Amino acid sequence: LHSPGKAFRAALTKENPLQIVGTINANHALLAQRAGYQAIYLSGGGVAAGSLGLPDLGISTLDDVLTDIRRITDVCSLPLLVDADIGFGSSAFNVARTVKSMIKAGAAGLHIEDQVGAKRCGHRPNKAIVSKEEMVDRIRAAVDAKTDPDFVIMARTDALAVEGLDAAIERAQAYVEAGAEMLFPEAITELAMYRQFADAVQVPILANITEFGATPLFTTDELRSAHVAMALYPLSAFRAMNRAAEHVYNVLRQEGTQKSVIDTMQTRNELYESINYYQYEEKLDNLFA
Amino acid sequence: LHSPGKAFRAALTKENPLQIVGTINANHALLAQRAGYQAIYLSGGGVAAGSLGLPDLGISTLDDVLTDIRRITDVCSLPLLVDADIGFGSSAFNVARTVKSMIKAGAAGLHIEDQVGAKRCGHRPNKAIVSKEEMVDRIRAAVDAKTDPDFVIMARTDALAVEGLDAAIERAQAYVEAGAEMLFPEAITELAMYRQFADAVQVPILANITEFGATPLFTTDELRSAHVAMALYPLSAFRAMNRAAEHVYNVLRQEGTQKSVIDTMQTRNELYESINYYQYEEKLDNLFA
Amino acid sequence: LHSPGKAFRAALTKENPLQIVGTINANHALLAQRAGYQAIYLSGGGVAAGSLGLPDLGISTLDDVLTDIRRITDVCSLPLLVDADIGFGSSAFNVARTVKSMIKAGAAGLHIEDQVGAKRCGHRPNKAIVSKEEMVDRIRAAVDAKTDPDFVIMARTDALAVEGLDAAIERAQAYVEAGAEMLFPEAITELAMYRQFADAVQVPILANITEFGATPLFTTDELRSAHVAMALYPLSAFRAMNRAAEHVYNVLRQEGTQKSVIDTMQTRNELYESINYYQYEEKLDNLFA
Amino acid sequence: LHSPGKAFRAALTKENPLQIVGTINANHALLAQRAGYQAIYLSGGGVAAGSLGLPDLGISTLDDVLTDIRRITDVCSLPLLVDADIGFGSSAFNVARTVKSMIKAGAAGLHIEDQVGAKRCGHRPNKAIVSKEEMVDRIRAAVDAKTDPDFVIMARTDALAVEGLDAAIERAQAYVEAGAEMLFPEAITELAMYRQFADAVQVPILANITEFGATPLFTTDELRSAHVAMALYPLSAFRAMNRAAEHVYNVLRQEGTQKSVIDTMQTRNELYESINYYQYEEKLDNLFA
Ligand SMILES: [Mg+2]
Ligand SMILES: [Mg+2]
Ligand SMILES: [Mg+2]
Ligand SMILES: [Mg+2]
Repeated sequence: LHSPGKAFRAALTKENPLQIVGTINANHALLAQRAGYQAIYLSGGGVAAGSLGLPDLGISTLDDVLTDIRRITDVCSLPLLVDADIGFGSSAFNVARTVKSMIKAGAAGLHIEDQVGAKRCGHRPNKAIVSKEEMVDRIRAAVDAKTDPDFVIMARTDALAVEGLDAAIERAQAYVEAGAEMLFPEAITELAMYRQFADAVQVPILANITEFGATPLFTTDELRSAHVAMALYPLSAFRAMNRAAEHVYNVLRQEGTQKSVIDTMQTRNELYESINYYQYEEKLDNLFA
Repeated sequence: LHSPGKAFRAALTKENPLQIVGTINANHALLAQRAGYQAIYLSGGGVAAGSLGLPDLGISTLDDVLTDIRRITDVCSLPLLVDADIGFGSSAFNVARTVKSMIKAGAAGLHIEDQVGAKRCGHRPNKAIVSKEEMVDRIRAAVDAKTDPDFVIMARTDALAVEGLDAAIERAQAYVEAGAEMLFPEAITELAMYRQFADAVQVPILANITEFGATPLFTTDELRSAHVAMALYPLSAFRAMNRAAEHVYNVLRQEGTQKSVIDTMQTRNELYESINYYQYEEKLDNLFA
Repeated sequence: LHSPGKAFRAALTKENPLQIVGTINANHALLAQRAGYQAIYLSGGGVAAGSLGLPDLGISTLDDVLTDIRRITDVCSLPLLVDADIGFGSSAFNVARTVKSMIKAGAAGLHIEDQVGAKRCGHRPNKAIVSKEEMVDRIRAAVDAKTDPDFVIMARTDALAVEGLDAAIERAQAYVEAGAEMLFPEAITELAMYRQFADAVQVPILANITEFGATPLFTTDELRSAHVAMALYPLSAFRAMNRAAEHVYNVLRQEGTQKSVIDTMQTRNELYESINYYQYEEKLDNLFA
Repeated sequence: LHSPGKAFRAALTKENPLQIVGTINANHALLAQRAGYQAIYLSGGGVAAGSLGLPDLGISTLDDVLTDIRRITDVCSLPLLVDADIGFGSSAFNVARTVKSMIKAGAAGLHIEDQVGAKRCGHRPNKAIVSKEEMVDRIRAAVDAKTDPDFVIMARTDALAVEGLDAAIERAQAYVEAGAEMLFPEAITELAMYRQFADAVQVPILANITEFGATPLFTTDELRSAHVAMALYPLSAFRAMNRAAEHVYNVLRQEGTQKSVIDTMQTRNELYESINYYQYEEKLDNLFA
């Protein structure tokens, strides 16, 4: 039997600074695979904004995410790392079901963060985080729920923005000691900080190189020098895809024809090639006739 | 109670040549609405190639389509026309369940075509179509299943490529006579053909202006002169979005950073604006405090 | 367009003490309809223990419940009251999505309660309830989210066991004042208490006559004398069904045949009659031939 | 990694006449497990009549079945054999997706039959079957799609009723030679017939001991003597559960109280025990405190 988790860990071994790109849907997972990537990502913010057209305010449910996990892993063999936010539910039972369901859906790993989420019905969108102790319990529940020993439980901390660097590092160490297998320090502002986390936990470090945020657009070489194990680009393709779609919609609405934007489109031939369209009639010939 | 079907019919009245753009996901449905469109489309080929990463060979299930219908209509109020292929089943019972399920999922209408399908396990893809009599039953079952009288049952015919113009028109009349409320003559090659269909059925006619196909890129004005009621652009934005995504994946892989393609990305402000991000905290302020 | 919520409200009018029976699945919803009932219920504890085989500890997700709502209402026309627990999320945004999703799924109404929930990962099950103020917001968000004005928002309070009668009544009035359309005072022990709630809120009151609990098995006549508007039997059939199933499994295991328990089984004719089997070929004859 | 298929094959080795009982939902799977069964079953007729309240006329979709597969296998470790009817779709691609999806959903095996299904929109419910050649292709597609070598592909033939015994046996041999791993001869009328199939295919034979059909209620001893490998009781518990539920609904409607039927109900304590209610707080104590 195949273990996507094993595949993720193997990818980390063969690619210093393992590049992991977010894939908004199954089609883009195939594009990323054809582009040469060894691992892909399912952004929680992407499931919300892309699949549901909703803001990343914790409105998405576990099932909205599972559906996307199944769609991508049903057709793409690359190991998929999944954004599990805070475990979809406050109970250890909720965290456990999330872990087991994502593994069953085909995911190679997931990251769970220390954010609080909504504490009250009228609680405004926020970046507040739970105590170190609460997150350790969250992590313990997630690790204990692993049905595939090679599935990866990555812990993410958003403590930098609300507690500063030293506190974030201290939390990170407690998270790893609790069982976290990899560390994801969110919104790091300086390259040297990644190195500090690396020397502090002794486990693979992921750097979220998303755009328009607090983190600079560090190159793979810069991240390698800082001992970063993974380079994540969570919504990069999604952002470009949206601009391109918007432009088509506008031109079509403005001019009553798409003539002016044909040159910006993936061709029919390219689409077929991307979805291994020909591997289908080939299988038919191999099985019959 | 709101009826998307009623809204779709209304849209036809306030827009000669009603533009209908395919929306691959909920996010794009919101982009189309922000672009001023009054009706959107869920491409069957888009669900397959985009949501599932599979070719358009009838591998998609009713449920794959239902999921996209709900995701889109749960957040976008524009009426959604859905590609229902042949009804997802060979029995009148399947056609009925498909119709009722799509209505409940939130669709404003759907089109069912006269293609035969697979039939045999090792059957090769084709353009073969069922008998006029067979399609008539297919339509009768679909119309009978409507739980919302305003939901639209559109009949699509692929008879041109396999039976010729005169044959396709004969079928059309029979289809409409059977209850088809709108007509979708596929792969028309000449503008004058549309006019012929229009004069023959007396029901709104849809023109599928998809690229890289057999149909010229007719403008809305040209279509209006041919008495076309709807201009459909099924995968236009999808094609541009894939090309843009692919570009990001390649540049990122080749240069170790996305710096070079930032200018091709939708900004954070644009993303937030497009998903009505601000309306969320505004609702919290209106409800509480 | 049909409104289940409107139908539910109508049912209350044609049945003093409106009997509402829990239906574990679609098949049982049809049995209840054939038994003459005018309203049915989807127990949250039933979804957990029956559909998921899990205890009622908040492990079930909104989607587990939505699936059962669709299955039941796609085939049974009776108005379905749904147990929505605390809204499946702590934010007003979750409450809103739950409401809108359940309406679209086909429900006629739902009840949300004032229980706190887990809050912490290692938190133990309890009967703790949020503040009166907190529940009020929960209700305001739910009512504001209604897409069908006739959909029912019922408020349930578990304040008796933890705060006493006088406290529970105070909350009730505040809840109704906040928009709660009907009231569900949980685990009432005395018939006279129901009358007190009824006289205090001026909205329909529901009595949860579930077995093996703190509430006596009050008859419909007794409840009518206490001004109870609805008599709920949440898992009654489920409990009998499990005992009967267990019997078959044991006898079959012990005797190597089911011969001995055939007389405890619904016959083939009864099954067909209950799922309107015959209506199917009758539709084929009416539509075709 | 665990393989339910391996578990099914192992169960066959340790239990001559392996008893396999149908479990309508997750809860009943746990009851069957506590009753001592080593393997369980997901009836397609049960998914239709029980989960959807629909007749077994091919209206159910693959996803309706997958949902039930996930629900049962998420909580019960017993290997689950699944009714896959004819593969949900006429294409080899449809059969393949069905196989891969069911394996991913957690199933241990499935049986696919040689029925035709609906060949026309107005095709009445029928028992017609495809040619031997067509079924062989169906089987080849299913076996080739196996992602877990231990997953079981069982072929079922309904040829007895429309072609007689000799033809059914001939088909069976062709089905096994095509790759079928186990054989399911539907509606066998005589014990000696099972022995004939057994000697003819050299692979495990399953006897569908459902009630109210053409097959006598053969005991495990009788089946053992006929060399039957598995004894299936597809809807036995379901039938009893329905009668029990119906009775509760009737008494409640007739008498306005469930007092008279309390003795027919599984108690609250028994319900908790069945769903290992206590294993939950035990896990909390083991993980925390
Ligand atoms: Mg997030
Ligand atoms: Mg199509
Ligand atoms: Mg509850
Ligand atoms: Mg069947």
